[PDB]
Amino acid sequence: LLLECTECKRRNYATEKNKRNTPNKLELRKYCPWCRKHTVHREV
Amino acid sequence: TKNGRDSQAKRLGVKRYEGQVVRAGNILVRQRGTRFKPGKNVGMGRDFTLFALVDGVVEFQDRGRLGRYVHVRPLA
Amino acid sequence: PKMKTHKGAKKRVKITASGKVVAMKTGKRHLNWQKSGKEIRQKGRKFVLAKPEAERIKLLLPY
Amino acid sequence: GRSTTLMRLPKRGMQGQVPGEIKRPRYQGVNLKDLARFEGEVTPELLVRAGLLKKGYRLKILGEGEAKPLKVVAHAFSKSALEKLKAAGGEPVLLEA
RNA sequence: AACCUGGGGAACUGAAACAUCUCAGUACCCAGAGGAGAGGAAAGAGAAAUCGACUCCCUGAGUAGCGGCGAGCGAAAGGGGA
RNA sequence: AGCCAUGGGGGAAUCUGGGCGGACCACCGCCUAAGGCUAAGUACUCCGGGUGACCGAUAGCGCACCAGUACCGUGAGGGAAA
RNA sequence: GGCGUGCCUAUUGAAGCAUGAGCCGGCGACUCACGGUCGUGGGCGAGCUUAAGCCGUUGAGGCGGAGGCGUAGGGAAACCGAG
RNA sequence: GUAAGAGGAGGUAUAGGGAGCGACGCUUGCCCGGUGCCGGAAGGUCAAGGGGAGGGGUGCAAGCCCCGAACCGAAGCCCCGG
RNA sequence: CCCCGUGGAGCUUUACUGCAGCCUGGUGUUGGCUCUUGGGGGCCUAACCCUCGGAUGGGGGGACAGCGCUUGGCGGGCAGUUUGACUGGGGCGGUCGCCUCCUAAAAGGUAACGGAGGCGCCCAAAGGUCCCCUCAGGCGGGACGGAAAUCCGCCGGAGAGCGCAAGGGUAGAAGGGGGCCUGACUGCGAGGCCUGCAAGCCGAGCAGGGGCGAAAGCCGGGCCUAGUGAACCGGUGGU
Ligand SMILES: [Mg+2]
Ligand SMILES: [Mg+2]
Ligand SMILES: [Mg+2]
Ligand SMILES: [Mg+2]
Ligand SMILES: [Mg+2]
Ligand SMILES: [Mg+2]
Ligand SMILES: [Mg+2]
Ligand SMILES: [Mg+2]
Ligand SMILES: [Mg+2]
Ligand SMILES: [Mg+2]
Ligand SMILES: [Mg+2]
Ligand SMILES: [Mg+2]
Ligand SMILES: [Mg+2]
Ligand SMILES: [Mg+2]
Ligand SMILES: [Mg+2]
Ligand SMILES: [Mg+2]
Ligand SMILES: [Mg+2]
Ligand SMILES: [Mg+2]
Ligand SMILES: [Mg+2]
Ligand SMILES: [Mg+2]
Ligand SMILES: [Mg+2]
Ligand SMILES: [Mg+2]
Ligand SMILES: [Mg+2]
Ligand SMILES: [Mg+2]
Ligand SMILES: [Mg+2]
Ligand SMILES: [Mg+2]
Ligand SMILES: [Mg+2]
Ligand SMILES: [Mg+2]
Ligand SMILES: [Mg+2]
Ligand SMILES: [Mg+2]
Ligand SMILES: [Mg+2]
Ligand SMILES: [Mg+2]
Ligand SMILES: [Mg+2]
Ligand SMILES: [Mg+2]
Ligand SMILES: [Mg+2]
Ligand SMILES: [Mg+2]
Ligand SMILES: [Mg+2]
Ligand SMILES: [Mg+2]
Ligand SMILES: [Mg+2]
Ligand SMILES: [Mg+2]
Ligand SMILES: [Mg+2]
Ligand SMILES: [Mg+2]
Ligand SMILES: [Mg+2]
Ligand SMILES: [Mg+2]
Ligand SMILES: [Mg+2]
Ligand SMILES: [Mg+2]
Ligand SMILES: [Mg+2]
Ligand SMILES: [Mg+2]
Ligand SMILES: [Mg+2]
Ligand SMILES: [Mg+2]
Ligand SMILES: [Mg+2]
Ligand SMILES: [Mg+2]
Ligand SMILES: [Mg+2]
Ligand SMILES: [Mg+2]
Ligand SMILES: [Mg+2]
Ligand SMILES: [Mg+2]
Ligand SMILES: [Mg+2]
Ligand SMILES: [Mg+2]
Ligand SMILES: [Mg+2]
Ligand SMILES: [Mg+2]
Ligand SMILES: [Mg+2]
Ligand SMILES: [Mg+2]
Ligand SMILES: [Mg+2]
Ligand SMILES: [Mg+2]
Ligand SMILES: [Mg+2]
Ligand SMILES: [Mg+2]
Ligand SMILES: [Mg+2]
Ligand SMILES: [Mg+2]
Ligand SMILES: [Mg+2]
Ligand SMILES: [Mg+2]
Ligand SMILES: [Mg+2]
Ligand SMILES: [Mg+2]
Ligand SMILES: [Mg+2]
Ligand SMILES: [Mg+2]
Ligand SMILES: [Mg+2]
Ligand SMILES: [Mg+2]
Ligand SMILES: [Mg+2]
Ligand SMILES: [Mg+2]
Ligand SMILES: [Mg+2]
Ligand SMILES: [Mg+2]
Ligand SMILES: [Mg+2]
Ligand SMILES: [Mg+2]
Ligand SMILES: [Mg+2]
Ligand SMILES: [Mg+2]
Ligand SMILES: [Mg+2]
Ligand SMILES: [Mg+2]
Ligand SMILES: [Mg+2]
Ligand SMILES: [Mg+2]
Ligand SMILES: [Mg+2]
Ligand SMILES: [Mg+2]
Ligand SMILES: [Mg+2]
Ligand SMILES: [Mg+2]
Ligand SMILES: [Mg+2]
Ligand SMILES: [Mg+2]
Ligand SMILES: [Mg+2]
Ligand SMILES: [Mg+2]
Ligand SMILES: [Mg+2]
Ligand SMILES: [Mg+2]
Ligand SMILES: [Mg+2]
Ligand SMILES: [Mg+2]
Ligand SMILES: [Mg+2]
Ligand SMILES: [Mg+2]
Ligand SMILES: [Mg+2]
Ligand SMILES: [Mg+2]
Ligand SMILES: [Mg+2]
Ligand SMILES: [Mg+2]
Ligand SMILES: [Mg+2]
Ligand SMILES: [Mg+2]
Ligand SMILES: [Mg+2]
Ligand SMILES: [Mg+2]
Ligand SMILES: [Mg+2]
Ligand SMILES: [Mg+2]
Ligand SMILES: [Mg+2]
Ligand SMILES: [Mg+2]
Ligand SMILES: [Mg+2]
Ligand SMILES: [Mg+2]
Ligand SMILES: [Mg+2]
Ligand SMILES: [Mg+2]
Ligand SMILES: [Mg+2]
Ligand SMILES: [Mg+2]
Ligand SMILES: [Mg+2]
Ligand SMILES: [Mg+2]
Ligand SMILES: [Mg+2]
Ligand SMILES: [Mg+2]
Ligand SMILES: [Mg+2]
Ligand SMILES: [Mg+2]
Ligand SMILES: [Mg+2]
Ligand SMILES: [Mg+2]
Ligand SMILES: [Mg+2]
Ligand SMILES: [Mg+2]
Ligand SMILES: [Mg+2]
Ligand SMILES: [Mg+2]
Ligand SMILES: [Mg+2]
Ligand SMILES: [Mg+2]
Ligand SMILES: [Mg+2]
Ligand SMILES: [Mg+2]
Ligand SMILES: [Mg+2]
Ligand SMILES: [Mg+2]
Ligand SMILES: [Mg+2]
Ligand SMILES: [Mg+2]
Ligand SMILES: [Mg+2]
Ligand SMILES: [Mg+2]
Ligand SMILES: [Mg+2]
Ligand SMILES: [Mg+2]
Ligand SMILES: [Mg+2]
Ligand SMILES: [Mg+2]
Ligand SMILES: [Mg+2]
Ligand SMILES: [Mg+2]
Ligand SMILES: [Mg+2]
Ligand SMILES: [Mg+2]
Ligand SMILES: [Mg+2]
Ligand SMILES: [Mg+2]
Ligand SMILES: [Mg+2]
Ligand SMILES: [Mg+2]
Ligand SMILES: [Mg+2]
Ligand SMILES: [Mg+2]
Ligand SMILES: [Mg+2]
Ligand SMILES: [Mg+2]
Ligand SMILES: [Mg+2]
Ligand SMILES: [Mg+2]
Ligand SMILES: [Mg+2]
Ligand SMILES: [Mg+2]
Ligand SMILES: [Mg+2]
Ligand SMILES: [Mg+2]
Ligand SMILES: [Mg+2]
Ligand SMILES: [Mg+2]
Ligand SMILES: [Mg+2]
Ligand SMILES: [Mg+2]
Ligand SMILES: [Mg+2]
Repeated sequence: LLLECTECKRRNYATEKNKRNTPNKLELRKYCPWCRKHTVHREV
Repeated sequence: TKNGRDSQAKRLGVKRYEGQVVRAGNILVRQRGTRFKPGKNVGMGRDFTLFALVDGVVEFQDRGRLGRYVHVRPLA
Repeated sequence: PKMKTHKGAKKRVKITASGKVVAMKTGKRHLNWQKSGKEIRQKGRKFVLAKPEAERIKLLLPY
Repeated sequence: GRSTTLMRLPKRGMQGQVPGEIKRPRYQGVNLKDLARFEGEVTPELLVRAGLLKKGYRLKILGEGEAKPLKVVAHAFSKSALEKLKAAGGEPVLLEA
């Protein structure tokens, strides 16, 4: 499944690739945004 | 007849022989695996590509059981 | 009579002051998915042509 | 009969709307190097009166050159060229529009 | 004879195929006008609190734009003139 | 996707009236639709004249000459030689 | 007596049993317009040049700067500027 | 035939149009699932339109302007049979 | 005859796209009375249509039909076109991009409808870092086991493993296990490889803010080489 991360308290995006059915229901790895610095990023 | 196939030629092998002057960052050798090990002043990339790390001269060293090496002896 | 500028070209290329010709890198609006972040950062910089720079220039001239 | 190179892509956004052109004041730049080509005083009128301006209307003095002390009118000045002329003389801004 | 206005109106061709598109409101058919015909005293232009009927030339300009944004098509305000 | 024109349906007002300035709204401005006429500058060349770094009888108009003829074709039409 | 496989065309290759031509005379095919891009001969030069038109003339030229190219680039642009 | 109109016919189902077989004799069997055609006041899908919960642009406001859900909407197709 | 040409034309259909025609809702032409829950049923006459020995009228149909504008549908009756290339002639068959190996003549490159095989994915652990461990196999001994499960001993340098074809590489790890972890980062990028173009590939280091480590350091995914698609047109988010 194709995917793109969204930044919290905001709406940044980034390149990504989930995997759906396989062990991966939730997803929120870290990633550095341009504005501010370092924050969690939801699946979406 | 199922057979008329093959894949692109990758033009690999040694890209800079011994004694040849080299600029920092330029490539020394492209290879399938580590047919050549890095060594002094020579880094290696994801594909096993060897690239000079500073202006200098290329020289090759064989070390038997430990394999062949590519070196850049600096000077400036 | 009177050559017409090629609008298709003008809409995607520029003549530099020295007579060079530049355009955005191709392949960055589709194939996208997670190609190394490095790639797309480098698909942003525009580049110069070579021989079609001359083919290209002819298509302008009033420009 | 394959692709030309029309494979390249348009970036030049806003290549046009229906009525198209929007009439906005055009500024022509003019270096004070060619400005020192004489003396007395300078205004838009005088500048077009020889080579430069060519009725591009809005004058904007700027750039490299050794500035003569003279007074000069313009619709705008270079942040840097302003200091050079201010540092040897004087000069007023635009009329208004 | 040609020039003009109005009512109708192609295709080969170009797009290196082809249907939008092009050729073109061209070729041609029809009605009418006259030494010309049309147009014509702003329910205009469009950015200047500016211009001042219409027609014609130069320019603006292969610009603004239009376009299977392909092939290609292509103005006006303004300025110089009759 | 305004503006101009209008085949179909609905359908006002007379200046506290209407149109427009590129969807729409407000503001600021422009202009007065639904009657008609108007010279000149413009186009053309059957006709007359003038002039050619235009032809000189296989050229130049198809025709320098008794040619739109002889001849050809049911016909539209084709069309010489000299 | 010695020597000697037409001409053109097309071809890897033609005297060719591949093409075209009975012979002679005459007609007969890389042009012009506008716009480009190089080169070249000159005029002028941070300038260069006029278009329609007007006034002359009747194979005489002048006037006409409206306009165009150049003197600044970079950016999609707002904008900034030797950056 | 755009139309007016005309043929059909100055005829009227013992008539006229289309189709296939092709004097005459003896005959012409089984399949209606697919295709066509015929029949089917149900249902399903279905356009313009009607409708107007809800939402947006703008104005100080009266307002002007746009978007839009449920629901009501024919033939056709689906469906049911011959 | 045959083949070629992104030639032509006649014909065909459940090729594409249209057109005529036919079907159809709304609406104009379009009216009155009544029952009924804007719709439905019934009646009326005067629009409209047909007809009657002239008719300003009579009879028949009747707000239907016809016609106008608009909606959707059926639609080779008709129209414009498309219907690929390679190919020991063409059709038929097969093939078309990407990776591995051989052909390839010890740099690179190298053709044939030459010989052989794979790709159109996969993984939040199968990734990062720190720490630890080392295979396959053979022989001997061991309750189930029975050639092979798990345990012990001796030999064993790699014949195992490295997700998947092959190749190269590899235990002085790229392989197995564990702790913390998300660098499957942003802004760039000296200098190169490869190359007709456009593409593809490698990359030190600088800045920001980070992860593991005591630290030297390592991290811009995966041992590597396939896992892919210019531009146009449009979608969603944001400045
Ligand atoms: Mg997938
Ligand atoms: Mg999948
Ligand atoms: Mg077999
Ligand atoms: Mg092969
Ligand atoms: Mg080795
Ligand atoms: Mg690295
Ligand atoms: Mg793009
Ligand atoms: Mg474009
Ligand atoms: Mg306009
Ligand atoms: Mg006609
Ligand atoms: Mg056509
Ligand atoms: Mg055609
Ligand atoms: Mg064509
Ligand atoms: Mg041509
Ligand atoms: Mg062609
Ligand atoms: Mg064709
Ligand atoms: Mg099209
Ligand atoms: Mg046209
Ligand atoms: Mg026109
Ligand atoms: Mg006409
Ligand atoms: Mg007239
Ligand atoms: Mg006159
Ligand atoms: Mg007149
Ligand atoms: Mg008139
Ligand atoms: Mg007036
Ligand atoms: Mg405007
Ligand atoms: Mg005034
Ligand atoms: Mg004006
Ligand atoms: Mg004026
Ligand atoms: Mg002109
Ligand atoms: Mg388009
Ligand atoms: Mg046109
Ligand atoms: Mg004007
Ligand atoms: Mg002026
Ligand atoms: Mg004027
Ligand atoms: Mg308008
Ligand atoms: Mg109307
Ligand atoms: Mg009144
Ligand atoms: Mg009152
Ligand atoms: Mg109006
Ligand atoms: Mg107006
Ligand atoms: Mg308006
Ligand atoms: Mg206006
Ligand atoms: Mg406006
Ligand atoms: Mg105004
Ligand atoms: Mg006005
Ligand atoms: Mg008036
Ligand atoms: Mg009147
Ligand atoms: Mg009037
Ligand atoms: Mg009237
Ligand atoms: Mg008149
Ligand atoms: Mg003429
Ligand atoms: Mg003539
Ligand atoms: Mg004459
Ligand atoms: Mg004459
Ligand atoms: Mg002569
Ligand atoms: Mg003669
Ligand atoms: Mg003679
Ligand atoms: Mg003759
Ligand atoms: Mg005669
Ligand atoms: Mg004859
Ligand atoms: Mg003749
Ligand atoms: Mg001999
Ligand atoms: Mg010989
Ligand atoms: Mg010859
Ligand atoms: Mg012979
Ligand atoms: Mg022969
Ligand atoms: Mg031949
Ligand atoms: Mg011969
Ligand atoms: Mg020949
Ligand atoms: Mg003969
Ligand atoms: Mg030539
Ligand atoms: Mg030239
Ligand atoms: Mg010169
Ligand atoms: Mg001049
Ligand atoms: Mg003057
Ligand atoms: Mg003047
Ligand atoms: Mg730019
Ligand atoms: Mg009909
Ligand atoms: Mg009709
Ligand atoms: Mg009849
Ligand atoms: Mg009849
Ligand atoms: Mg009859
Ligand atoms: Mg019968
Ligand atoms: Mg019958
Ligand atoms: Mg039977
Ligand atoms: Mg039976
Ligand atoms: Mg059946
Ligand atoms: Mg059956
Ligand atoms: Mg049945
Ligand atoms: Mg059936
Ligand atoms: Mg079947
Ligand atoms: Mg069916
Ligand atoms: Mg059917
Ligand atoms: Mg029935
Ligand atoms: Mg129903
Ligand atoms: Mg059902
Ligand atoms: Mg539904
Ligand atoms: Mg609706
Ligand atoms: Mg508000
Ligand atoms: Mg409000
Ligand atoms: Mg408010
Ligand atoms: Mg407000
Ligand atoms: Mg409101
Ligand atoms: Mg609606
Ligand atoms: Mg119902
Ligand atoms: Mg229905
Ligand atoms: Mg069916
Ligand atoms: Mg039934
Ligand atoms: Mg083809
Ligand atoms: Mg139809
Ligand atoms: Mg109806
Ligand atoms: Mg209807
Ligand atoms: Mg009706
Ligand atoms: Mg009605
Ligand atoms: Mg009710
Ligand atoms: Mg009611
Ligand atoms: Mg009655
Ligand atoms: Mg009655
Ligand atoms: Mg009557
Ligand atoms: Mg009665
Ligand atoms: Mg009646
Ligand atoms: Mg009706
Ligand atoms: Mg109708
Ligand atoms: Mg139909
Ligand atoms: Mg059907
Ligand atoms: Mg259909
Ligand atoms: Mg069809
Ligand atoms: Mg053979
Ligand atoms: Mg064959
Ligand atoms: Mg065959
Ligand atoms: Mg085949
Ligand atoms: Mg091959
Ligand atoms: Mg396979
Ligand atoms: Mg692994
Ligand atoms: Mg150990
Ligand atoms: Mg064994
Ligand atoms: Mg044993
Ligand atoms: Mg044992
Ligand atoms: Mg044992
Ligand atoms: Mg045992
Ligand atoms: Mg047991
Ligand atoms: Mg056993
Ligand atoms: Mg045992
Ligand atoms: Mg053991
Ligand atoms: Mg032992
Ligand atoms: Mg080993
Ligand atoms: Mg081995
Ligand atoms: Mg191995
Ligand atoms: Mg393995
Ligand atoms: Mg593996
Ligand atoms: Mg291997
Ligand atoms: Mg080692
Ligand atoms: Mg591991
Ligand atoms: Mg490990
Ligand atoms: Mg673990
Ligand atoms: Mg650098
Ligand atoms: Mg580079
Ligand atoms: Mg390249
Ligand atoms: Mg090229
Ligand atoms: Mg680095
Ligand atoms: Mg740092
Ligand atoms: Mg690194
Ligand atoms: Mg990846
Ligand atoms: Mg892996
Ligand atoms: Mg790694
Ligand atoms: Mg690993
Ligand atoms: Mg490799
Ligand atoms: Mg396209």
